[PDB]
Amino acid sequence: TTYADFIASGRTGRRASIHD
Amino acid sequence: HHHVKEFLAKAKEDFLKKWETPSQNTAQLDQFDRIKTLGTGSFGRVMLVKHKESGNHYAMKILDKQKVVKLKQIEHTLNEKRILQAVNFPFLVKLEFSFKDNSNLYMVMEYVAGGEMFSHLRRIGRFSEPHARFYAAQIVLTFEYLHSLDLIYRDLKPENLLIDQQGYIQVTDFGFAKRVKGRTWTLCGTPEYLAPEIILSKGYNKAVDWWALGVLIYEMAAGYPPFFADQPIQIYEKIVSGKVRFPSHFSSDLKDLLRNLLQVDLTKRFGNLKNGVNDIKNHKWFATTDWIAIYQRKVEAPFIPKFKGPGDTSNFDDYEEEEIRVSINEKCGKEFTEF
Repeated sequence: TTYADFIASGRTGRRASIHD
Repeated sequence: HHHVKEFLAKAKEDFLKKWETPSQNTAQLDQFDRIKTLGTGSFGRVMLVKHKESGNHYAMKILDKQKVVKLKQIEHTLNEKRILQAVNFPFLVKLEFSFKDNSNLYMVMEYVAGGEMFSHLRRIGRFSEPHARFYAAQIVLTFEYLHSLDLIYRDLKPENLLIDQQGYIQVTDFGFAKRVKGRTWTLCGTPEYLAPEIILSKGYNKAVDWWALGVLIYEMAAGYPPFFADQPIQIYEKIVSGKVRFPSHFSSDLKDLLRNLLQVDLTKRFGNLKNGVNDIKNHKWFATTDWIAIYQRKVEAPFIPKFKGPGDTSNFDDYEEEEIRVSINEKCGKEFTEF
């Protein structure tokens, strides 16, 4: 499921802001 | 409502006075006892502190001056403080004090013990539509307020939304906020929340905040963002394709609102049309929303964080603590003169 794919992904924790 | 229009004009006058003559140097470090780190970043951190003279708790953001300069974030940091000291709205975290010393910049914000929406959203999994709509309405009003002052926010995400004692939203982190008339170009934000025009380096305006609201509403209601992948580049590819799939449980009204906010075509995106924010406020998904009652905080919140004292940090994650160093030599004095 999409949810299972999200939860197995590397980006479920707090996400850093970026500047570039 | 001619009300809103006259509220906003008076709001702009108060804002402009403070914008033109900012407050500075309103406390000093030894007036606060530091208790616990609430969050970190590449050039600073936020600590829970207690003000000795009042006993009140605050969240103190501490920025290392040398690191801010090295990473070329002077203008962004000056933007943050100048904007924060000038704004006032029910759903914005308040700046209570600011000052600087030999090593650091300090912004002392009100403490919001309920923690980040992020933690609650990941724990619960997803919010029901009325629950998500309650928070979304607060963001709508807040962006209406900010954009009216020519401010662009540029970092909407659940990590930057704190839940207060009444269950209402408080927006924090004005690190990328900017006062701009016309176009701007800085690639900043969070990958999952970036509008297509930011990624494509074409110049962008406040419509990026409305795109971000679409992402936020989708993430609150689904439990995961509309565009995700293990690497930012793959996320960007998805964003610019603009193909969005919705969970089976999304209502028809929610899907239609999101198609209009997550519109890759700037010129067709809700919030950015002739009727501006009213296209969003008048949308069917918000038909049950009493906008005045929300502003006045008279709507019963769907969720109240459990509270065990001012100073409780249980709604926040643990971080590794470290010394606050203040050099005996002044660092970067000229760069931060106006702070």
